[PDB]
Amino acid sequence: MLEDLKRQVLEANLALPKHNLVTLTWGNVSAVDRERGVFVIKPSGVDYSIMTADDMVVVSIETGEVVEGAKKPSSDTPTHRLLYQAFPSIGGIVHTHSRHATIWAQAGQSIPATGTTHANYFYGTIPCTRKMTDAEINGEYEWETGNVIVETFEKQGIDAAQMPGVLVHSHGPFAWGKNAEDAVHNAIVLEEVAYMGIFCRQLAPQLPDMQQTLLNKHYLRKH
Amino acid sequence: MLEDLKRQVLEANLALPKHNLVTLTWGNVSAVDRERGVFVIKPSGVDYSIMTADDMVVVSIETGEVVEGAKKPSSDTPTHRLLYQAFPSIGGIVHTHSRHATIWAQAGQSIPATGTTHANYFYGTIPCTRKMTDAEINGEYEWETGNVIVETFEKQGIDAAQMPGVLVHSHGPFAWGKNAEDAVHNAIVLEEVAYMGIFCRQLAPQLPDMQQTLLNKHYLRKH
Amino acid sequence: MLEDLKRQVLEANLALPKHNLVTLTWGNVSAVDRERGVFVIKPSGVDYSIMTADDMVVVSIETGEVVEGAKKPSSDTPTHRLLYQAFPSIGGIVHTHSRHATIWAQAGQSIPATGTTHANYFYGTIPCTRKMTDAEINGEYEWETGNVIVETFEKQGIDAAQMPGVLVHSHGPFAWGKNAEDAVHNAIVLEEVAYMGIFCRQLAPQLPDMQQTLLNKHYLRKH
Amino acid sequence: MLEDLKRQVLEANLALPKHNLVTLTWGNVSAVDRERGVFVIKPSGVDYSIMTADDMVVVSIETGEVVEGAKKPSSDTPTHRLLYQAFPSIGGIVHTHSRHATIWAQAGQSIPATGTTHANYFYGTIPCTRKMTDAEINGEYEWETGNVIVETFEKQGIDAAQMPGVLVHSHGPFAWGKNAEDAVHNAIVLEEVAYMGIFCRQLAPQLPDMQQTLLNKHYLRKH
Ligand SMILES: [Zn+2]
Ligand SMILES: [Zn+2]
Ligand SMILES: [Zn+2]
Ligand SMILES: [Zn+2]
Repeated sequence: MLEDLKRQVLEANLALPKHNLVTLTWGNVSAVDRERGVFVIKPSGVDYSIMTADDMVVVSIETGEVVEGAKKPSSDTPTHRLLYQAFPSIGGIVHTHSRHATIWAQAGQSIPATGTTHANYFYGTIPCTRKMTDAEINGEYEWETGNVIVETFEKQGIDAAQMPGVLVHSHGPFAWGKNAEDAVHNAIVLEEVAYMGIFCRQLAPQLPDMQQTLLNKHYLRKH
Repeated sequence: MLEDLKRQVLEANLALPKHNLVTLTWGNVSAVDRERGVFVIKPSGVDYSIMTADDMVVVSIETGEVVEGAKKPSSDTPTHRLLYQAFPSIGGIVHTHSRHATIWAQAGQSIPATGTTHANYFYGTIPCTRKMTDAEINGEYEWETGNVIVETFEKQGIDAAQMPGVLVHSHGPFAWGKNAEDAVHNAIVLEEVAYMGIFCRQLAPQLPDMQQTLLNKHYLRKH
Repeated sequence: MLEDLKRQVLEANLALPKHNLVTLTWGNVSAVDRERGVFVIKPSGVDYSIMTADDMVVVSIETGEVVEGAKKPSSDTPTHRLLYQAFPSIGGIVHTHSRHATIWAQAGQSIPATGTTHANYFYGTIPCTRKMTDAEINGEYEWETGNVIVETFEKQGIDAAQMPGVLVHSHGPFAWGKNAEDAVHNAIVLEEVAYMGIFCRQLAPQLPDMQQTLLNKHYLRKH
Repeated sequence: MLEDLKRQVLEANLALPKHNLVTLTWGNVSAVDRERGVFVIKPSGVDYSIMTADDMVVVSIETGEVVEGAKKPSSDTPTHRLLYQAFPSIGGIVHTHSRHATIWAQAGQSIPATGTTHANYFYGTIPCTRKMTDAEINGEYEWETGNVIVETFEKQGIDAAQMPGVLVHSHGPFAWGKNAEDAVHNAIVLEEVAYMGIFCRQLAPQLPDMQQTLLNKHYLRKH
């Protein structure tokens, strides 16, 4: 029904393995069409090497019901859905277990801004969520994963339009952007700064976060 | 005699270098046919770039005798054989010296479950065996390697159907699955969580294992 | 106007992703034509996969004005320009956020010469600049970035003709050479010794810099 | 004059970049023909992408004089020559600055045998030479590099036929084998165990070397 959108999502999903952000069939990308009140996401149970635009599922932003698609949508759909409702300014969402961002997630630590690379895409510390409670995990898990992300941002007063990424404790990174592609680009940068953050800490364990002035210069410049 | 099986094993063996789990000619994959009472394994002394389905050797589960094949079977055949007898629920076995899982093996340490990535494929700590005794090593080595793996699981009360992987002290990883391919996939995940485990420990040296509830959620969900 | 130069710069810019020194559209290479009093640099807002020789911008060494080009020049142009004026003996300049050199930059640490690999291309410690002041950052930023590099070399008495590289605190590496290509080669070596420096320090935290005699032997030999 | 030999050396040299053991034009492989009293080595000043069998230089084992070749031989030729004279049982020599083996070399540390991977190709600790003296470095450098390697083996009573590799302090690895190809394979394994050695030490800083029985089992088995 939104072929050009299914195209953008399809291509973004195929970009995941190309940029070495995923292995096997992990990861998923989706894009939203606000006026349509629906979002398109990667299908569940489909290899990237077989995946076609027609496999992309159409889901209702409001009810989470599949508006079009023969395939089952990604099991992470509720999280995507929740985030679209919570963050009005986002147009695309990426979820992967990219190695280095996931290392930070598993460590339960937030990625501090120590470089201009990071400053160009994330306005400050990339937050790692608190652990989910036993209740949240055994309840509507994916949806709750979304709630934990949103709570993290509200409690810490972080603007989602200025921080297109987050780490889910013991799980992995979630990133987003203006559209499917933009979302994928933010995901690849999140992985890059995660990688560099590990080793810059090793070289300088008592390294202070970058100068606020430098952070501002680079983030405010773009956007 | 089981061309379709020799095909599955051949392709799984060719997948090893493609997924960067092996170098030169290290590694080997095999698949079993219970009703036939035989398993098919990679040949010894054959480059992956030359390897053909006909090179796959057929071996007796009960006697370890080669039922069909011009080439000599992998020197690890006894280990595979032992594991098939010991673990009834397995249909394929992978052995490699994939770098990161091997780093843990050489360190003689078990890979703790610190993420959902790990939880999705291994139900808990991926065990590293104790060192083999001088007698075991100088006896029927490969077979003894199998016995050490099995003892590890029995002593620690770990169900092989829920933990498709193990690290052999000072040696390397062994993984298995429902079939040759499934076995290969578990092998690649074992390498991924081994990689991430190294660095998540570095970021958080006193990091506790993941929440049991989270572990259960992810493992019990699949399967 | 200098097609053969735009060719050299174009090809050098396309070499950046090929040598895994860049991601997305980061990085930029330029080459100068002293007699012409102009330098050619990568355009801003152009994917490497689309980039053509015609996209290369021509800029005035003296005024920084674009002498020819439909596209906007890289935002790092002022830095390049400043460096050409400051260092007469350089013919090409490379700027990237290559992961490992950037890790050192973010750590705010200089890369010590601990090997012959390093000695072959950099005559001594590869310097990391001091942090830029709030004023410098909020002023003519790129130009000031150049001034900080130059001050680093003058204060520390380092000859730019013998040290074709520098790390900008919290930012990334800048490298240069006799021409666009030579500049790119120095950039790739800077990344290699940055990578090895991290881990050689890990293996030997109290490792002294390499023998001066060895350093001299290798650097003075070439050149 | 020995086209089939120039072929083996050519192909081995082209294998260096393919196995990611080299960058730019670093590294060199050579093979010897004892009965002929000559060895063939990679030429100096030739990109791997242009390199042809005819570019391979023929050198006298006894005098180090070029018996055939339009191109200048690798600057490491004296080292190769010395090693051929010193170690009668070797038929090929590889020299690279492969990242991880070089990290150990720069750290001035020997790679301890902590795994079967290592045991399969190197019978024990892979030695790192002592630092060269100012005199050795400023004398016939490459030849002296060879003498330091040989002294290392004699002083420590290590059989070159059982240890096809060595690390030259602050420099890089040298490996050898029965022929050009065998030499290249040993070089790639040296890099693999160097990589794993770094991180296995990190996981277990007080890790003892592998069981002698295990070391013997694996090395004595092959060969
Ligand atoms: Zn996930
Ligand atoms: Zn093995
Ligand atoms: Zn930059
Ligand atoms: Zn060298």
